[PDB]
Amino acid sequence: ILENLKDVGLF
Amino acid sequence: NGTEGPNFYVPFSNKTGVVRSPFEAPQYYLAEPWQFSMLAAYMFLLIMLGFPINFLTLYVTVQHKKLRTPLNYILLNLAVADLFMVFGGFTTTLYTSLHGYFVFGPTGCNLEGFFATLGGEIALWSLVVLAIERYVVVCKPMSNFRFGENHAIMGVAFTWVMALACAAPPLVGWSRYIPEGMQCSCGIDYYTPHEETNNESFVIYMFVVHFIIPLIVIFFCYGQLVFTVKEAAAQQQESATTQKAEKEVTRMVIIMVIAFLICWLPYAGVAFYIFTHQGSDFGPIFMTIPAFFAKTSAVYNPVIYIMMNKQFRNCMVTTLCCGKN
Ligand SMILES: *[C@@H]1O[C@H](CO)[C@@H](O[C@@H]2O[C@H](CO)[C@@H](O[C@@H]3O[C@H](CO)[C@@H](O)[C@H](O[C@@H]4O[C@H](CO)[C@@H](O)[C@H](O)[C@@H]4O)[C@@H]3O)[C@H](O)[C@H]2NC(C)=O)[C@H](O)[C@H]1NC(C)=O
Ligand SMILES: CCCCCCCCO[C@@H]1O[C@H](CO)[C@@H](O)[C@H](O)[C@H]1O
Ligand SMILES: *C(=O)CCCCCCCCCCCCCCC
Ligand SMILES: CC(C)=CCC[C@@H](C)CCO
Repeated sequence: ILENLKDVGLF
Repeated sequence: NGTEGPNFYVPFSNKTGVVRSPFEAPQYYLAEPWQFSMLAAYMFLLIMLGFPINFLTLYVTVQHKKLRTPLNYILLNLAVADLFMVFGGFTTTLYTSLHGYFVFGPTGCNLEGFFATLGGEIALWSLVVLAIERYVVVCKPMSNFRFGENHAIMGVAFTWVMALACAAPPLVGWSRYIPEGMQCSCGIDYYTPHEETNNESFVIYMFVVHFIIPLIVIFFCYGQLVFTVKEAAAQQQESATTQKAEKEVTRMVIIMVIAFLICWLPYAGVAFYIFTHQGSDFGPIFMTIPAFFAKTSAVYNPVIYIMMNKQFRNCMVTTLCCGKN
């Protein structure tokens, strides 16, 4: 989910 | 304790014959002039801090292509919302506060209240929609679904619909806009039981639809997200990066939730008191206590949601330092 986390700007 | 009239309600008793229409004469009897000066000063603060931070967001979005992704549209929306809060509300209240009363009359009251309420609701519903998008994208709750441009556009339009469904009724007969507190800014009527426009049902519909529903949606979506991230990081303790990610995501969710509560809880609680122990003695300064927290959300919402976003940050340090970094 690290990719998804960067997509939504949370990581 | 108050003093009513056709299109207002001055929270000050006319036993001494001094109360005047907030559209026509200065209200220096419900507050010293220096308190109107401090009202204007705080509006100055909210403009000087709120306009650069929010305009710059749209600017760097125009400069950096890596920012023009759909999962960013709602953020842009937020910025626009805050600008509606700045030029539709903060500047007007600066000018009128410098006269001591609302100089633009009842129609100007409908405009300033319509655009202030609009902007604030666009901001709130942008926060909700953002929470939903992150729940969907990160938690993967639907089989074979990725988030496209049309979904983002739909979300923005949903914020606009929820906003109009909350700022337009007072212009047409469900509740009404009247000068609040020190009578220099205009807002939704929830301190008079004005039956001709059915204020009670509108205040209930506010608290239920435009406060409880967003609160539950945000808490649900972000709780689900922290659960998902915690669980994955549990199944991946060999990845220190996943551990970092779990920590930072949890801290951010706590910051965003607490900021939401700090922003909209005083308005809901104080307004609900002025609509549960309604009619009593309410200092105008007492009336401007939740509006402080809610209005300042044009400044710290871009700080939390944009300045603490590594992409936007990077592009802003790049733009402000006109080249590098
Ligand atoms: C808060 O309380 C204030 C005082 O009770 C109140 O202000 C009064 O408002 C009335 C008007 O509704 C003012 O009445 C005028 O008084 C002058 C003399 O002092 C009269 O000459 C004048 O004559 C009127 O003119 C008409 C048109 O030709 C004519 O039909 C009659 O002559 C008619 O009487 C008015 O009578 C009164 O002076 C005001 N008081 C003060 C102290 O200024 C505020 O309205 C009230 N606030 C709110 C928000 O309601
Ligand atoms: C509605 C979303 C709010 C969720 C925030 C709850 C965060 C709880 O806190 C978390 O619990 C851990 C224990 O597993 C603690 O070690 C940490 O403080 C933190 O990671
Ligand atoms: C291009 O390289 C530009 C470099 C950045 C210049 C340094 C900015 C100085 C800080 C000014 C901010 C304070 C303003 C005063 C507040 C009222
Ligand atoms: C005016 C009232 C009694 C409740 C309104 C709750 C607000 C905090 C909702 C803002 O969108």
